Amino acid sequence: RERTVRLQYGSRVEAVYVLGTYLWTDVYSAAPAGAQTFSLKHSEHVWVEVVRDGEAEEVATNGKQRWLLSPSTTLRVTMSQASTEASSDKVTVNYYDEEGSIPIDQAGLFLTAIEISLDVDADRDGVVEKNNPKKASWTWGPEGQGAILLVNCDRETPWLPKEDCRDEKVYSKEDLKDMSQMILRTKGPDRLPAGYEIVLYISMSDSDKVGVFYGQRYIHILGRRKLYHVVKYTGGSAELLFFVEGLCFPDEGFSGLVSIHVSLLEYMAQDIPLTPIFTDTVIFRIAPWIMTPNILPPVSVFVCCMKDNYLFLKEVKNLVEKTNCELKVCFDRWIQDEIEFGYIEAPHKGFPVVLDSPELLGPDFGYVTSLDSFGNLEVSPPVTVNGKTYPLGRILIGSSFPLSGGRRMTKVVRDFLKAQQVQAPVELYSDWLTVGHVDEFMSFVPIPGTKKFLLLMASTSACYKLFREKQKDGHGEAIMFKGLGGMSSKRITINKILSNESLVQENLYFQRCLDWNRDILKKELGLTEQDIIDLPALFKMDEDHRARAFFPNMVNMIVLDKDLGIPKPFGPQVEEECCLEMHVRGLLEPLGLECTFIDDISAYHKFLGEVHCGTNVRRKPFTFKWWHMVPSR
Amino acid sequence: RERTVRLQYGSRVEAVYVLGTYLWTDVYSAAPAGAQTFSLKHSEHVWVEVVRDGEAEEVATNGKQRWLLSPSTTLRVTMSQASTEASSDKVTVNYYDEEGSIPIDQAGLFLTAIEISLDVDADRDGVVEKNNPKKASWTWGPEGQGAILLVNCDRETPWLPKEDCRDEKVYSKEDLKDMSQMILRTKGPDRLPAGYEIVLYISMSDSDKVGVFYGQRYIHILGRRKLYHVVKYTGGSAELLFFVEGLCFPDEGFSGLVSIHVSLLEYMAQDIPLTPIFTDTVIFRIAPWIMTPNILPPVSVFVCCMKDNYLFLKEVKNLVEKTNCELKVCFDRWIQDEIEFGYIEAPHKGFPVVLDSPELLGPDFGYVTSLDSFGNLEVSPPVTVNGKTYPLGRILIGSSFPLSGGRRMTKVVRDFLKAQQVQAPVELYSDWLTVGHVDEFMSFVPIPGTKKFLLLMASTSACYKLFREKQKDGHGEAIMFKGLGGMSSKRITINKILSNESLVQENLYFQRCLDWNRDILKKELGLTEQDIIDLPALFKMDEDHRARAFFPNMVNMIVLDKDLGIPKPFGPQVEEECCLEMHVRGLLEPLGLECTFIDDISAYHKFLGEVHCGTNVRRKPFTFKWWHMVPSR
Ligand SMILES: CNC(=O)[C@H]1CCCN1Cc1ccc2nc(-c3cccc(Oc4ccc(Cl)cc4)c3)n([C@@H](CC(=O)Nc3cc(NS(C)(=O)=O)ccc3C)c3ccccc3Br)c2c1
Ligand SMILES: CNC(=O)[C@H]1CCCN1Cc1ccc2nc(-c3cccc(Oc4ccc(Cl)cc4)c3)n([C@@H](CC(=O)Nc3cc(NS(C)(=O)=O)ccc3C)c3ccccc3Br)c2c1
Ligand SMILES: [Ca+2]
Ligand SMILES: [Ca+2]
Ligand SMILES: [Ca+2]
Ligand SMILES: [Ca+2]
Ligand SMILES: [Ca+2]
Ligand SMILES: [Ca+2]
Ligand SMILES: [Ca+2]
Ligand SMILES: [Ca+2]
Repeated sequence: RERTVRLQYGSRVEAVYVLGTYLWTDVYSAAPAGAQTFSLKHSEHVWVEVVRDGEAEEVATNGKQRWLLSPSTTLRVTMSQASTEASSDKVTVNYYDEEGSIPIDQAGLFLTAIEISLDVDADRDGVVEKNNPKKASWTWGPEGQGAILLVNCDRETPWLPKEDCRDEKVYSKEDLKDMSQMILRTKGPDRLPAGYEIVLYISMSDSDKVGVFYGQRYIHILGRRKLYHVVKYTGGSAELLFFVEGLCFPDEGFSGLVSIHVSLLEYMAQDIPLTPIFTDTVIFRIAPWIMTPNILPPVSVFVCCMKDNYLFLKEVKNLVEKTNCELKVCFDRWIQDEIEFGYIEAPHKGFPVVLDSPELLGPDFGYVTSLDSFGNLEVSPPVTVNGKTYPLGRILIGSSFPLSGGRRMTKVVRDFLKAQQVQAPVELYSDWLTVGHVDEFMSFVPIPGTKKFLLLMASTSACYKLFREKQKDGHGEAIMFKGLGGMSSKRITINKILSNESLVQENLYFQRCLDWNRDILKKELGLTEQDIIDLPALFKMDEDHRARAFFPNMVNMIVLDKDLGIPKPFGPQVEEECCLEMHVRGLLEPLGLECTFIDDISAYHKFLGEVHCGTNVRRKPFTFKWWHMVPSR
Repeated sequence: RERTVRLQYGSRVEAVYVLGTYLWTDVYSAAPAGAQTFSLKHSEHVWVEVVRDGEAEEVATNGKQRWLLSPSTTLRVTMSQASTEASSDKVTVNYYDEEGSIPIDQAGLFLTAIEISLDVDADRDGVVEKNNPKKASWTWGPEGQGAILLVNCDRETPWLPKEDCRDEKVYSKEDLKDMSQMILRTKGPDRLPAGYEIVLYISMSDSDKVGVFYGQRYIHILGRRKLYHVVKYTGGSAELLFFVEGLCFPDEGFSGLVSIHVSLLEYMAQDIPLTPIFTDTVIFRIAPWIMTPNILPPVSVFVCCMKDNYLFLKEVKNLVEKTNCELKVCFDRWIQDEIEFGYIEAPHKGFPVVLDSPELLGPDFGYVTSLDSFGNLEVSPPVTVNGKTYPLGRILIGSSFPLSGGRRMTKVVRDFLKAQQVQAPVELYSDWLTVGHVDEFMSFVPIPGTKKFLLLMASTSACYKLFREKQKDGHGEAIMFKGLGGMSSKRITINKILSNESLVQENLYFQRCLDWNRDILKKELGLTEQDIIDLPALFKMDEDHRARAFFPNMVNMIVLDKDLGIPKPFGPQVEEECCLEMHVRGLLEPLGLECTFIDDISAYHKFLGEVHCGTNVRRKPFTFKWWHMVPSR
């Protein structure tokens, strides 16, 4: 950075010189009228060149060479080390008239060199390097650089009703581990020369996105209602350590990028602005919320149910015991239908984070008309789609209107997840279902011993085929819902189901809804028919023309690596086994998937299309780092 | 695009097949219970493959081969030509039980193939090609593709008080030349089969950004308050021609990209949504506003002044006569200080466009608390800055606060121009000046016979040097403002100017303001001191501590290739010439620039820091096409 510093007619000019800049210096303007030539002297730590018409010549400390005064003959002044208390950094210019060789006048430039650098961890290795050249930009990918900030959305103090970033306070030293370090490194004399100060500042727009903290306590200096802070200079070689927290995830109208600036200001006069003679900038990107697909290793299984749902608890406990997961119980289905589990990550730092569509908030566990909802989401395993790799998978958003226009719509979740960028979301149509959730009709499971995964789809046509076979085999009087005494009076048999013509038509329409979704999934996830297994399902149309489950949706399962917790369907009994259970085992068991049917409904004596329990699984994060992605521009 | 179309248990399914898709067809679900094998027949224009476990075999029209019924044995159905009135496109599946070789049941798929394509000029050559593969995206650069839309901001009808895009009407055929063509191309039978319709739609967000128009008149079908339109199918090979207009320039919160969609819908039942069985999308980018630098050829010079400013008119007329420009006169300085001239361009189409900070609006001439203003702008010639090329130059925005934070600020012009992208704007500090305009302290001029350009900067230090020389030479009693009788009583001489110590200090501060700007210009435009010429200027500090011109700012000139219209400074007369005029000629004339001093102030008898005339120049556009740029992401 070349900076203009002119000498002043017959006078001395004092200036601070910031390392990594250099000066071009007018000597012509300060020359007395009549002067024809100049000479110069300079101290040892100042490099001076005479520059005529772009041609530079280095000049000695203590010569007596003279040059013609000309508008286009200037000086270039460079320093590489900071001034100390013992420094006499100066350039002095003598001016001569035609006749004599004694100087008629002198003009001086007295310099104090300082180093000033606002440093962040732009190379993403967890330590704050010195003046990364790329610290003022943010680039994606393995060769990308740019510092990363977490949203401080967990809670260090159960005293507080809110998450940590909701205030302008830091109570615990532990909190600083969620924050990113930013260091203002300076080198120079004991004091700044008279008339200078150093300020740190942010934009008003960024003031609800960041907080900056500096006895030995925690002072809030920038953020909500604080855009400008005067810094106290320490002389010699000094480091001022700041902690930065993110307050806000990327969203519609917020890219995730925030900036912090330092400037060295020069006082001119009262009533006149200070002159910003040097500025340095750092950029942070706020880490996105990332959802965890079913192929990632399970750590904890969270379950909600009523206290006397004993079979459910027993069978879930049992399922989880076949794994190394822990079970957490809360005493209908909010843990699944209100809430999604994901995580955030920065270099050597990260924690699980819950998104709520209006608890678990503590240390290292954070919290956060629409046609979509945070409780109506699924996420694929990593996929490659027509050459493009999606290493964190893609999110599926269940929507009442997954099209691009034709009506007024608010899609708050689509907007939020699109802003996260890294799981490039895809909308699906879920509002043909009474309950309205994508997890009632699709799931993903690993193929054990691979590598690969399957999409599981609910299928009415698979159910009809199965029931028609059983009827043909002589089992038409097989009874459904055995052991649900509240259903017994309906005496629902295969024959009764298959005779109901209206039900056939309803389920043909629902199969159209499933297949429309299937086609989007195959295109947007890069799947073939070889990647899909259809599980038998059956619905009844409600008065709003939506699909109510006729029996429990088996696709809405708990996936714990090779172990599957599948809702018990209470299907027609053939040879004293559920034909639906036997059918599903026949589909999944050959792949090495282990099926456990979990009875969530017996405690209620009947099934009316709703289940009254929920589950969610906290999983280990991807090993792939989000910042190594290159998202679409 | 693979699409799911299942056969229906023992029944016939009728479907529309859209060219560029293909079907995968379940035959297993439609099989009667007990059936073990199937065969198939198909018509000549349908390709059918049997696919087992991902392995496809092409099947004859009229064989008798049988395959085991299996969930994982399906059909793949492909067509490449549209159906006509004579077409019998069908696949029929026969099912057999173990024993007999007579079919026990049949299921049929009856197909109508159509072509449907929403086409735009994505290859940017001005003709609408057939189904450009890239039409649903927009990419920058010489190898970029994506259709371009102009803001229809000119006026075809002087009857109308507003510009054309301000309504949902098109009055003149001439208007359609400002619009982009979009063609819905179809091929198929006389009618769509029963239960289908074609719709065009946009988002609510895009409804104030676009209008779409289809007797032989102009019907508004999409745009403000119109998000959805049912299209009337014409059979055979048909083209439906639409005209699209842009309503809005890119801005804060609008990228410039808009989408239009077509879908083929299938009717299912009353009270149930239609199924979108096919969708096609096109993208437009709205062309940015581009400002014209002083190196571009002048076409028209617009001047405002009072009717009796005869010398001004005479001297401007004279200046323009040395060129081939036309002169347009309007009877203080709104043509310069309220208004900026630029242009918009699409393939084989474009016109000049004026931006107003609250007339010329007619055919092929369009119209459009803040710390910035559209009347406070300059633009560089094309520059290369640290390797990055800026082929349309960069805009300089004069600001009262050109820093990135520390206070609440609205910067409407910065936001708007940033959104245009292609002239990557740079903020300068202009509010140290009473009038507050960047054109009072900087200009750009071509070096004739090149190639190259110079930055011209106002300089107080150049003025002081000149006056001190003249005083030394014995001309201290030289009088300023000769011929301005309203100034005569002040008897302002060089000696009087140079004796005023307060004035020296004021102008030293103003030189600091100039140099701060100089340093930004050099860094952001890639300039050295070799590219800059300093013109003498002098200010007096007003009561708000701002700089009022002491004599006319010569830098604020009319640039007509090699001819410069420079404000007459009314400087001290030495040997009966203005020493300021002689000095400026000495700087510029050696470069082949021709200087004409234009007296704008004599008619007022005095100078108090304001000039009461304005000029603006409409120039030819860059030959470089904006869409060949690659802007920073
Ligand atoms: C006024 N408020 C405050 O200073 C702080 C304190 C509480 C919170 N405030 C934030 C606050 C609020 C409003 C501000 N406006 C400016 C400003 C104005 C014009 C230009 C300008 O940039 C340039 C100036 C020169 C050149 Cl060549 C190019 C650019 C900045 N600043 C300045 C600071 C400042 O000059 N203060 C000030 C002090 C005295 N008085 S004095 C000289 O005696 O100190 C009298 C007048 C003023 C305006 C600023 C901001 C961010 C980063 C660097 C700066 Br240099 C504001 C700061
Ligand atoms: C209702 N308003 C209107 O149609 C038009 C007319 C004036 C302006 N309106 C715009 C308007 C307003 C609201 C709309 N809501 C939808 C909609 C709803 C649910 C899903 C859905 O997408 C899918 C449906 C199925 C699958 Cl698998 C996957 C996705 C779309 N659409 C549909 C059209 C539609 O289905 N209309 C309709 C007609 C009857 N009645 S009927 C069947 O007798 O025609 C009864 C109910 C409805 C909802 C739409 C929009 C854009 C592009 C394609 C479509 Br397919 C609306 C259109
Ligand atoms: Ca580091
Ligand atoms: Ca906090
Ligand atoms: Ca915390
Ligand atoms: Ca923490
Ligand atoms: Ca074309
Ligand atoms: Ca119009
Ligand atoms: Ca028009
Ligand atoms: Ca026009």
